[PDB]
Amino acid sequence: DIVMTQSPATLSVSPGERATLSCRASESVSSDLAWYQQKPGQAPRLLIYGASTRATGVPARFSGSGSGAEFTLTISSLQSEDFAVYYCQQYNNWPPRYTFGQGTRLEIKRT
Amino acid sequence: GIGAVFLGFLGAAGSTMGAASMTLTVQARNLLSAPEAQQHLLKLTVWGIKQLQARVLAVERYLRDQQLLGIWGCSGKLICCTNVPWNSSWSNRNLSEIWDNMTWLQWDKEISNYTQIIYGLLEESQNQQEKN
Amino acid sequence: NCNTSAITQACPKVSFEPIPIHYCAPAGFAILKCKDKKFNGTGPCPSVSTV
Amino acid sequence: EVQLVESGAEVKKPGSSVKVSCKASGDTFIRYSFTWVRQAPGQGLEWMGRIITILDVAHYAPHLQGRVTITADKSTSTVYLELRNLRSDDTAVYFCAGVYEGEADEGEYDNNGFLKHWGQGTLVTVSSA
Ligand SMILES: *[C@@H]1O[C@H](CO)[C@@H](O)[C@H](O)[C@H]1NC(C)=O
Repeated sequence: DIVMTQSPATLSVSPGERATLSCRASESVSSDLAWYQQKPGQAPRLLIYGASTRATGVPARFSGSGSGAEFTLTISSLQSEDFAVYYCQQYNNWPPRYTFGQGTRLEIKRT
Repeated sequence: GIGAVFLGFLGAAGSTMGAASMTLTVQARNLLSAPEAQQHLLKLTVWGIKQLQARVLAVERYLRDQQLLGIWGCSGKLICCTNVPWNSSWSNRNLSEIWDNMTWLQWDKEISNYTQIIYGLLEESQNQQEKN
Repeated sequence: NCNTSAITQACPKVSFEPIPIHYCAPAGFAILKCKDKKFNGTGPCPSVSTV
Repeated sequence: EVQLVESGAEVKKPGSSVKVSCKASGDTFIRYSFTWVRQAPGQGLEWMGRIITILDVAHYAPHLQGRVTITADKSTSTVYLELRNLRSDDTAVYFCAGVYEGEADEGEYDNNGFLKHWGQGTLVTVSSA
């Protein structure tokens, strides 16, 4: 699949730093990626679609985009309400038999 | 492709039977008749093939006709007469009432239902000339 | 009213525009014209030509 | 603007069949595409597939096709899913997602590929414990 070499794999991080997830690809992937988030013991919530701009109707501090396979989700200021996982998904192939991913699992500062 | 000569045989409609026959027998003398790229080596012949299937079909048609006349005693001629007398059960009309005031298609519609029987009669009457 | 079948295949976007393509008459037949300039839907075309 | 509510967990050995319902209600159902995805706690995620309801045609997963059924009842305008031939390792939380599509009844239909909304949660304890 899209080789979601999620860098970093898991990130135990604090509030307020430039988020840069790298889950790149192996085949030509033009303009179709997707990032979502899920809180421990809670539902998932969408972050970024369009693969070129911020998602719509969302709090748009984020800017999830980049260059082709190297797409970074950008929340420059992490907060106390982002101790939750992050995802990578692709929806290209035709004939339509779409795909999915595993995402990355962010965590709080662990001792 | 000789298949064009057929057109001539229709280029004298209206001209009535006598004039039609005259112009037919005189047409007998008058109607007497690159950057070829990679792709252009296999999509090209498949055209020639489609054109050579014409001339060949033309002469095949032609030759098939002249054979048919062989059954009717005459072949290679144009104006052909033979050894049968016309019956009267076939659209009785004056000899001049046709040869001066009628077109051929009129004849077609006239005895279109007798073509087969006179055909066959022609086809047999020759056999008498075999046994005699 | 009865069974159907989805058909999922490739659909790349591709140019599309008509050109002139004219029918012809096989060897032994002919194509008749209506050179009249008043041809109501049907009726004898008072001048016909072969092509 | 249609809601998404889901269901809970059932105990069966691999091979059984279970009915699950992201019963969707609230507003116009037609303008939206619907899809499913599951994840067992701590592992990857299993995306089911989309159902283009206005044509009432769906799809599935390559290595799950053969034992699944997703249905979108335009008449009642609800959703049903029938799962069969399960496997024990697949005790997973489920979700139903959707996206605003466009004036299908007027023909416009973008047919995008992201997953706007998200479901609540549904578990399939493929076991007898
Ligand atoms: C065409 O001609 C026929 C007979 O001449 C006539 O019945 C018919 O109404 C005509 N159609 C027209 C003039 O549109």
